[PDB]
Amino acid sequence: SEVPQVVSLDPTSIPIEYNTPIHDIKVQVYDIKGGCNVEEGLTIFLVNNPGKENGPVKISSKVNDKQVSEFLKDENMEKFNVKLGTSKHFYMFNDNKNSVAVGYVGCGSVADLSEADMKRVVLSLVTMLHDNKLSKLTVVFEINVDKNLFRFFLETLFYEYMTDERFKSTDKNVNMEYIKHLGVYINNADTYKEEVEKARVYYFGTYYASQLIAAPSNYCNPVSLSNAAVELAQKLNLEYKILGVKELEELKMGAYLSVGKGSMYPNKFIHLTYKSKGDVKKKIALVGKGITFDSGGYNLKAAPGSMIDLMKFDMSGCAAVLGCAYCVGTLKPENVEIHFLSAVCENMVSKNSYRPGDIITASNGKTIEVGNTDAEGRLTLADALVYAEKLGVDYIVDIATLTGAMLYSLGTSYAGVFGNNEELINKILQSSKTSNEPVWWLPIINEYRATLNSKYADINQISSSVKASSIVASLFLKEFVQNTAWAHIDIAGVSWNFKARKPKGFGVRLLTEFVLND
Amino acid sequence: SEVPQVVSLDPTSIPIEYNTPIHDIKVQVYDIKGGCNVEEGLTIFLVNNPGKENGPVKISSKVNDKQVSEFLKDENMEKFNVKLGTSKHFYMFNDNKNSVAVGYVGCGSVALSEADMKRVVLSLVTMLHDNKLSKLTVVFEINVDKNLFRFFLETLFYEYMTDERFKSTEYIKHLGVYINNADTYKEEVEKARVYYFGTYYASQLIAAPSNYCNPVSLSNAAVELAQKLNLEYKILGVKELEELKMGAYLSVGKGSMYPNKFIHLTYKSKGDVKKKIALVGKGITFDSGGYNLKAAPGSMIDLMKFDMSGCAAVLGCAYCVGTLKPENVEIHFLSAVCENMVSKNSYRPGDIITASNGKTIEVGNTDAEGRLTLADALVYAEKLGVDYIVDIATLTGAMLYSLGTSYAGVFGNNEELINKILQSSKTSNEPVWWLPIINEYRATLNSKYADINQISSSVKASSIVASLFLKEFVQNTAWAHIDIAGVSWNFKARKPKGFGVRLLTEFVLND
Amino acid sequence: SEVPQVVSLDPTSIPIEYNTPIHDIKVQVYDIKGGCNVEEGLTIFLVNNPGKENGPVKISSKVNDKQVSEFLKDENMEKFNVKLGTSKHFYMFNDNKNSVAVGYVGCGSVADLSEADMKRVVLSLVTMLHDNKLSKLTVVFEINVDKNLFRFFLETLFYEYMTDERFKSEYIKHLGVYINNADTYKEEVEKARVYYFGTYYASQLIAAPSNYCNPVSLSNAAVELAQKLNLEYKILGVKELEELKMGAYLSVGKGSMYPNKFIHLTYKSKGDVKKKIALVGKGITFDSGGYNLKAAPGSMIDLMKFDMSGCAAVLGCAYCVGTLKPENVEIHFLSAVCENMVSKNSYRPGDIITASNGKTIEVGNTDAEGRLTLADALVYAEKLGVDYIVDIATLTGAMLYSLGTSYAGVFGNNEELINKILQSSKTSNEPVWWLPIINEYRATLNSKYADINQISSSVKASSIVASLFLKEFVQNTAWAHIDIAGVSWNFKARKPKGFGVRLLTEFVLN
Ligand SMILES: O=C(NO)[C@H](NC(=O)[C@H]1[C@H]2C[C@@H]3C[C@@H](C[C@H]1C3)C2)c1ccc(-c2cc(F)c(F)c(F)c2)cc1
Ligand SMILES: O=C(NO)[C@H](NC(=O)[C@H]1[C@H]2C[C@@H]3C[C@@H](C[C@H]1C3)C2)c1ccc(-c2cc(F)c(F)c(F)c2)cc1
Ligand SMILES: O=C(NO)[C@H](NC(=O)[C@H]1[C@H]2C[C@@H]3C[C@@H](C[C@H]1C3)C2)c1ccc(-c2cc(F)c(F)c(F)c2)cc1
Ligand SMILES: [Zn+2]
Ligand SMILES: [Zn+2]
Ligand SMILES: [Zn+2]
Repeated sequence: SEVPQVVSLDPTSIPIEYNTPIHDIKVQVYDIKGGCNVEEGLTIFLVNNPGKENGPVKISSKVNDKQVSEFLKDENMEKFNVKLGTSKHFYMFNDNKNSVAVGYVGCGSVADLSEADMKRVVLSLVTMLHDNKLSKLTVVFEINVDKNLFRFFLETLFYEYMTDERFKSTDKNVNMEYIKHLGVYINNADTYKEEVEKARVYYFGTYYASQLIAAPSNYCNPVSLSNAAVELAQKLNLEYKILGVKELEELKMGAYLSVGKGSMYPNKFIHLTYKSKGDVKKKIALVGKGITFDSGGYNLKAAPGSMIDLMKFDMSGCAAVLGCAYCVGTLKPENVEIHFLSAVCENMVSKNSYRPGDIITASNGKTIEVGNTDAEGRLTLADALVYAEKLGVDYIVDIATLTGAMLYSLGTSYAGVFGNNEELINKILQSSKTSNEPVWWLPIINEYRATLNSKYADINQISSSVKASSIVASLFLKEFVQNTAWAHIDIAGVSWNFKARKPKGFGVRLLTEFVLND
Repeated sequence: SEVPQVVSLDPTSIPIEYNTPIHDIKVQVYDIKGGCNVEEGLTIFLVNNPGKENGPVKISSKVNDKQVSEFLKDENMEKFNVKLGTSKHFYMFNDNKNSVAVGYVGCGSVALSEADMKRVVLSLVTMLHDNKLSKLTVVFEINVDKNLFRFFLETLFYEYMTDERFKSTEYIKHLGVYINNADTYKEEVEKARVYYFGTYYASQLIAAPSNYCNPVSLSNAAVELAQKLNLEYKILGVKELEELKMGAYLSVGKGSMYPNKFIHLTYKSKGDVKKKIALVGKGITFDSGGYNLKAAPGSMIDLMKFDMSGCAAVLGCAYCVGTLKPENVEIHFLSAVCENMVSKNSYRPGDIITASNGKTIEVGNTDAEGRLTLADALVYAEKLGVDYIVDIATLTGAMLYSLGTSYAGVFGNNEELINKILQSSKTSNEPVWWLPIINEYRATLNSKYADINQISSSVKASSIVASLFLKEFVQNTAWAHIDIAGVSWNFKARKPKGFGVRLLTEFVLND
Repeated sequence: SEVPQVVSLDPTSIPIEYNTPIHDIKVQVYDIKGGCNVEEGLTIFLVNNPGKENGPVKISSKVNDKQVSEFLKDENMEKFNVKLGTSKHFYMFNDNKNSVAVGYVGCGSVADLSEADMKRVVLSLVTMLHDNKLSKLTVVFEINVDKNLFRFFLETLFYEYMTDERFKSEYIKHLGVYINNADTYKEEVEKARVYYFGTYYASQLIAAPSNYCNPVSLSNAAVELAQKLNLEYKILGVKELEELKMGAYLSVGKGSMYPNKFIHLTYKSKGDVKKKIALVGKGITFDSGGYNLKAAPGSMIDLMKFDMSGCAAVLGCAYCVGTLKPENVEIHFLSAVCENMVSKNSYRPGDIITASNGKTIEVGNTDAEGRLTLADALVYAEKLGVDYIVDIATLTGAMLYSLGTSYAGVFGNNEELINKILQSSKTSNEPVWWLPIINEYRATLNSKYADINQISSSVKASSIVASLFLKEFVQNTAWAHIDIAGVSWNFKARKPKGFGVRLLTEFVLN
């Protein structure tokens, strides 16, 4: 519980925003068939033009205002085209003699927007909300989207609109006003109304994960992060337990404890639980890799391109799981019991650190020969998986920033899923589809398993010959799941949004949809 | 004050020689218009030959010994030339029928800059090595102004002196100089000897390895220097640094076994104080790189005891100024001393740390630690209420590629200050070149999360980016920044130069 | 003059656009007193807010349109801030029920913009231009600007607006500027349009890939340009170069399939010649590094079509000079053009070669080919009997570490000349900084076997060592050297800068 400091200026907790400006936006959804009122703030039309690439803008909604309708006639709109991401602002006086702002965002010629397409549309919208003080935004859907796409639109709008300023001091943004109101006009509005607060919930789970991830390693360390988890748990009425180093010792988690040996922060193992009232038909363990900083240890990340300064991101898995805990504990699904786990620690260089060559002992009794101290994540997951399976659960799913190789196999958009069970793997892919968080199935190639045979220990931690690191790491983890359906989601390549210089909070929505659809 | 040790064999202070053999040299300046008495020791003529390529050696000076006069005849010296750096030894018997020794050092054709003179002195010094002599006599047959004559002496003393503090397993006693208008030059002699020691003192600290020279022992050394000079002094410990909120500077020091010690000396003139100056020195006693470990080929980790050269320069200057006692000024000598190490307690890449002026900083690379310590030292300096702040630092390796090993670079926010630094470079004979603070690059220091980024992810002109970083930590005071990373260590001679002591003292005195 | 080909599909000329849509834009300058008219197209106000960082937009100019005035009233514009480069533009109906777009570009909180600042402002302007179909841009200056900064604005606007599409498989026709004391600025317009093209032309040669822009085709371009400007011209081939004994220059080109070509254009004033000037551009069409191959990571071998950026700057200046026709001057535009390649015929590390002035040189690294070609170009320049020799060259990577991508370095043996280059830098708004030639380093070029070393094996101040090497080939003439290795390529925008054209022209003109 008590956070150790080297000097008194050292942070003793992670600053966390719960009540964001997003939560104070009133959202009303109207059915477009009754005509739009254009009275104030900024009103934006989402417009496409099927078949005609960069075709003209034609506004098809009924607008309950003559002056605004006059302005929006197709003769006046013909000069503008629907090229995806394009936008324009208009200015005019409505019938009540009040100035209003109107505009549109282009959605292209394909009548079916992908997640990536919709993200580009939301990002254009957000540029319109920035550097303009508005009290209200109104969005008019003149494209077709299903309920899942509609929620994704909101989540993405909320997340991208919110600005993280916890660590600004003298350099706040002086003109950062937020709208207080969001209006939405859409066909068959009644069926979309329920997606609003779900979106609001999914947004905060993501944003919450994002806050933890972006929080630097001095602020976010194993004690302060496990402290953050308790506090979250206390707010959602989840059972929680935090296992300290001595409880970890009696459980014999030598693989996990070895990784943390060189840190000034004691290892902390997070265990949150949500249980439905009534009959529990499904028991699930979600495991998140929680390395608050990864220097590589004695295999120091010193090589060019190793990006040691990003390595605060190595607890993204853990963050996704705690954000999932927020969503699950908030939306309170039935017929399920979910354990939220994370073996939280820091991989450091010290006289106390574990060394390359060290043979260590996992809690299932297997000896492991460390080949590289920078493959610390799989060692922590090993003990966490053994703990997970001892809970007697139906599914074990881990999510982790595990291997750099993901950048070379799938890149920055798709996470890879590996697993020992096809039904479980298809359930993740379905959740991938409905969370709109992209995932691709990659194989566990058993032919490589023999390169993990250690001459002295039971098993090698790393291969000395296979370069398919993401696959080898999956093989190693499989060795610690005895007889349970298990899946592994590697998010090393997708966790961090390099272009925006911020986390994505990737996985929160994937994991929650997974829980809900079960 | 107490120096922590890991083993009982770890040193608890820096050995420092205050009274050097150079100090035991009696110096006499004579007018050459009165003739030379070549009787004892070794007598050397500094000869030129204006314009005439590698002209012959011509002895212009009058010599009060008939015998030597015969030897030094124009006929005898014609087979010798005046090539810059060349030398010959002469042996003879004088009018007294006593054995004497004579020779010359060639000074070339051009009637000499700093770099020229050095090669002259290194030739002289070679003659003083591997020959036991009780006195050296030097006859000028070249023309030097007063600043250049002092440079000759400073450089002679510095290169002659040999640092033996770390060895375990015959200096001359008199220096005679023959020069025209000798009376104008005499005043320069003890000024040179002071400048020599402030320089050699800076060299001692720098050359002292990091197990001898740590934040505690260096700051004890500063106190000991203050007490001997009767300077006022205050050493800030971790508790007061915490109270002063020096979060940037304390972050760098987190990983070390030696507590941070902030050095603050003050010289104040009696009478009316007209100019208040803060001199700030980078004082990293060892730079491992931290978690951005200096492990790349060419990063030269074994050199990094030198990373407190700025502090050395400032303390060296304190000796000079405390000795020469100028009027009308108050000088604050500052250095945020710490060690940058790898430890469970070290600061990490990515960390967000808060400076004493309230500014949050995203750390991009733990090896850019110099500018973090300077940030809080600069906030401190400006709070003193001064007119000028000059910092000097082994800040960026890029200096080697811009100016190389000869010229330091100065940056600043004030043209008048920069000119004064440049004018001081001229009279101190420590070359500096003015480099621009290019504001176009400032946008890359914008952090997504913190008030400011420590480093740029896209601009390769490191010296300028660092200068832009420091500028954020001076609000409304004339400031300049001397980057001595390239010029501080002499790779040829394998020793410090003590670069900047003379430069900063000339700046102080001239104001 | 005939371009050799490996296969029949290899290009044999560099495509050039001489007539550009910028040349068809009608530019009018109006005084701000009297009020602004807002009748069509896009009207942009350039606005700052002194002292108030990210402070609100305030429009002070009278606008002779009641609808647009309403839009520009204080209570509506303060919704926006003046943060440098920030923009907003809106479509509305004006008094005549005509659709006009009105907006602004934030010019920050500083009352006198720098060249980098103005560039950020223009980029924000061009974004709106590229994103709207427009017949007219009207720009209203509510910020302070001197004649040279006004011209620099137009120049940059034209350059950044222009899109180079030669290698791919609707611009405005009117530009209106409102500004106080409009009459003092009007003369800058056609000057800007000429400076723009010299820069754009230089841009075209640089961007042209090495299979397109080779020594033979680049010299052909220069002939074509000189013919269009009635400049005298002479292209030296290998036979003449051999007779002139240009051994350093020829050695660099040995490995290429393209023969060396030496460009020599000359402008002469109608009246008496009072000043003779030689401009010497480095012209390596492609630098593979030679046997010291650019294989090290970060050496950016795919960029090395830019290694003729100096020659390009020289030829753009020739366009400007031949067009504006300075008086009392004679100017020689020179470039020793070749290609540094790997082959059985290449020169080798360790080779000792003989420059045209008799100095033997020990090659230490074949990727230091630029100073080799410049040595013979400088000798050739001095044999002309000129008053100033000024060279411009992508010479040393180290410039990225000293000045970066914004400022070029200038080195020289003469302080009058350097202060002229410096002054030219100020009036052209092409930022340059004076760097020293440190003589203490000269000894590292003392070869054991040859007269001189091409490189130092010890000193790391490369841009200074190269300056020292080039100094050896200029005996008694005022000379300056502008290293543009760092500043020549706009990495952010993925295109050339045409850097140096305007700087060399201002030097020639003023
Ligand atoms: O340190 C790691 N996990 O704790 C992990 N290391 C690996 O994937 C490789 C490394 C370390 C090992 C030995 C061998 C195969 C495996 C294990 C090379 C890893 C994970 C992410 C990244 C990574 C690096 C980036 F630059 C980046 F932009 C990113 F998104 C991820 C790099 C290495
Ligand atoms: O450690 C330094 N300051 O505390 C400094 N480092 C840098 O300039 C690099 C480091 C820290 C930065 C981020 C990135 C680029 C820049 C700035 C790596 C630095 C200073 C001197 C030297 C240096 C190295 C030599 F081999 C040498 F001979 C010398 F004289 C100086 C190298 C790096
Ligand atoms: O090849 C060159 N000129 O023909 C030049 N080369 C060098 O400066 C190297 C060559 C020649 C020298 C000795 C040693 C180090 C230095 C100086 C190898 C040079 C010029 C531009 C660049 C360069 C590289 C970049 F990646 C880049 F973005 C840029 F703008 C310039 C790199 C090297
Ligand atoms: Zn790792
Ligand atoms: Zn460092
Ligand atoms: Zn080259």
